[PDB]
Formats: sequence, C-alpha cells, structure tokens
Amino acid sequence: MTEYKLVVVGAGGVGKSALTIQLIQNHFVDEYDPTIEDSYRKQVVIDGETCLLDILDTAGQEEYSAMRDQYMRTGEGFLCVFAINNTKSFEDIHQYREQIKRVKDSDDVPMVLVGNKCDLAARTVESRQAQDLARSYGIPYIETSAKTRQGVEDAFYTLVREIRQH
Amino acid sequence: MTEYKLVVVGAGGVGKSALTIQLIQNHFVDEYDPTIEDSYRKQVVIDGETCLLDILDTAGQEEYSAMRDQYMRTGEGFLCVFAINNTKSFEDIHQYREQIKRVKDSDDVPMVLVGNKCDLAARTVESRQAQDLARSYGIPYIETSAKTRQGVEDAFYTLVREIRQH
Ligand SMILES: C[C@H](OP(=O)(O)OP(=O)(O)OP(=O)(O)OC[C@H]1O[C@@H](n2cnc3c(=O)[nH]c(N)nc32)[C@H](O)[C@@H]1O)c1ccccc1[N+](=O)[O-]
Ligand SMILES: C[C@H](OP(=O)(O)OP(=O)(O)OP(=O)(O)OC[C@H]1O[C@@H](n2cnc3c(=O)[nH]c(N)nc32)[C@H](O)[C@@H]1O)c1ccccc1[N+](=O)[O-]
Ligand SMILES: [Mg+2]
Ligand SMILES: [Mg+2]
Repeated sequence: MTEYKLVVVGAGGVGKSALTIQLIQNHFVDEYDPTIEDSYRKQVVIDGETCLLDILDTAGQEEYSAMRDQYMRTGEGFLCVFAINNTKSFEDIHQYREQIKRVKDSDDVPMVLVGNKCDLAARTVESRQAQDLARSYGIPYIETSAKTRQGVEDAFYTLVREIRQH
Repeated sequence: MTEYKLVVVGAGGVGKSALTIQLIQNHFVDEYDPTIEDSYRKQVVIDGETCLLDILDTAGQEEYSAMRDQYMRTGEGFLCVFAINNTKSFEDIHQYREQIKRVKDSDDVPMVLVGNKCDLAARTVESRQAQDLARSYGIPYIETSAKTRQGVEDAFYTLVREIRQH
C-alpha cells in the first residue's frame, strides 16, 4: 500500500513521545520512557486511503550529532514539535528546520509545526508568535496536547496531506 | 477578535447542512430542514486563537443564479462539499470552483475539498479519484461524515488554516 515515513522531530521534553504514544497505544505517558530511536508503523485509513504510517519518534538531547543526518534523509513528513511553556524549545524550532533543509538540499519539504502541551496554564509561547513563524515558514500551525489527545490526530494527518502534494 | 467568513458550498443533498448542524448544535439531522440562506456564527478557540466562525450554509439547487455572486465575494474560506455516492456531485465540484475564481478575479483562493458521507457502503467516488482533483486544484482533500462527526472538525479547521496563509 501507500506508506509514509513521518519523522517526529523537536527538543527534549517537549512532548514528542507522549504525542506518538497517544496516537498508537491510546494513553498518556505520565510515567517514564527516556528514549532514543523508536519506530512504530500502523495500518491507518486516512480519507478512504489505506496507508502505512511508519513513524520515527526521535531523541531530544543532541546525543545525536550526525545521526540526525541519516533518518532525516529518509523522512517524508516531519512533525516539528515544541511546548508552550518552554520558549527556548520554540527558539530552537529553526535550527531543526535549517538542518533538514541542509540534508534535503531543499527549502520547502513537508512539515508541520506543533506547539504542544496546550492544556497547561503555564503559557509562554503565545499562539500569535508561533503562528507567524509557521507563516514565515509556509508550514501549517497546529496546537496539541498528549494529555487530552486534543489536536493529536489533526497533527499527524495534516502532515500526511502535506506529503500528498509532494 | 479575528473572524472568519467561511461559505459552505456544493450540490444538493450532498450533506452541507448536516455538516454545519454537526459542527454547532451537536446532532445528526436525519430529519428535515430543506433550506436556503443560513447563517451561524461561533466563538471558537482554534489553536490558542480566539475567533468568530461566521459560516454561511447555502442552498443546493440553483434557485440561486446570481445570488451565488453576492456571498461568494464575501467569503474568506470555502468548503466545497460533495458525497461519495453521487459521482455527479463530484463532476459539478469544478463549476463551483470556476464561478468562485470568476467573482474573485483570483485562481487560488482558500478552499477545502470535502467528500462527505463516507460512513456509507454505497461508494461511487473513490478517494484516489477525488484526491488527484484536490491535487489538480492545489486544495487539500478531507473526507467526512455528519453521521459519525468523523472528519467534521478537521474539515472546518483546515480551511481556517488555509485562510491564515492568505
Ligand atoms: C528529554 C526527555 O525525553 P525526549 O524523548 O528527549 O523528549 P520527549 O518529548 O520524548 O519527552 P516525553 O514526550 O516522553 O515527555 C514529555 C513530558 O511532558 C509530559 N507530557 C508530554 N506532552 C504533554 C502534553 O501535551 N501535556 C501535558 N500536560 N503533559 C505532557 C510528560 O509527562 C513528560 O514529562 C524528557 C525530559 C523531561 C521529561 C521527560 C522526558 N522523557 O524522556 O519522558
Ligand atoms: C438538496 C436538499 O437540501 P440542500 O440544502 O440543497 O442540500 P444539503 O446538503 O443541505 O442536504 P442536507 O445536508 O440537509 O441533507 C443531507 C442528506 O443526507 C443525509 N446526511 C447528510 N450528510 C450525511 C453523511 O455524512 N452521512 C449520512 N449517512 N447521512 C448524511 C441527511 O439525512 C439528508 O438526507 C436535500 C436533498 C435531499 C435530501 C435532503 C435535503 N435536505 O434539504 O435535507
Ligand atoms: Mg522520546
Ligand atoms: Mg441547506
């Protein structure tokens, strides 16, 4: 069948594992799983279309220098995730973009912006801010929460749609 | 606040009222409401952003000749809806596109493609077909059902996102 190599990218502790765990095994990872390279692949029906979502949850901290180069060349879609209480995670959602452009030899590659953790009162990255970066980037902006599942499907499915025009 | 004039467009009996009724008043309209010009407007939080969704559900049958011209000039986003069991509704999702381009003096205007009624066994418009029209159009493709609510939010929210880059 059709199938999709989505890489889930972003900083440490922003949520990208709780995102994926939400998508597949249907629960919140309050508890612990301090991980690096993780691969799940699912038989999924997106808009009447049968497809394999093959998703590479990645490691935050840069124990990961040129190893980012590998999978990034083998990623069709990229979910660039950050958190709304960690302004710094936002600031770094640019050098991820820049390294992807590097390895891809391309300046527009399927990508979605995800300001995660939105069920929190501890807001620091306003939407308005985040949104105009998506704008600067030409990539969508979808806010999310792995606590509430809120946003999680919109998030992954949008990216797929991005790949479809590419 | 920010606010969004979404027009919901498409053929007769494809579902565009059951779509909207699903979005707002939270139920399926099995029963009856054979309608023309209908306006609902909602205070909605889309991705941390407060906005007024002002949505014009429209009439199917062309009792509607130049009256389409009016609201179409006052529509930011357009949901172009059809049904998966009515190949003809598909075929006509082009002359809606063409009249919008007409009145807009524009060839790319925020728009989403919605092949509705997907909870049905009576399929006639395959995804593959529909999808490559979205492609031909550069507009997304989202399948939906007002029976199951399935797709309904993805549908409207995507379009908003389309308007945001425009
Ligand atoms: C960097 C390292 O792990 P990492 O893999 O580099 O970074 P992750 O994004 O994978 O971290 P993970 O998503 O597993 O943890 C997210 C943290 O926020 C919480 N969580 C996740 N997303 C949300 C959200 O949407 N809302 C709410 N309310 N809670 C959420 C989790 O309980 C967890 O403490 C890591 C760092 C810090 C904490 C965890 C952690 N980890 O490996 O689990
Ligand atoms: C043209 C005229 O009305 P119209 O306003 O021109 O066209 P509408 O799209 O508004 O028609 P509406 O959406 O109200 O009705 C949809 C029909 O399919 C059913 N329905 C809607 N969408 C779905 C879907 O996702 N799945 C399923 N299983 N059922 C759905 C409804 O019960 C209804 O019979 C009209 C024509 C035929 C029938 C109704 C009708 N109408 O005014 O209600
Ligand atoms: Mg992880
Ligand atoms: Mg109607």
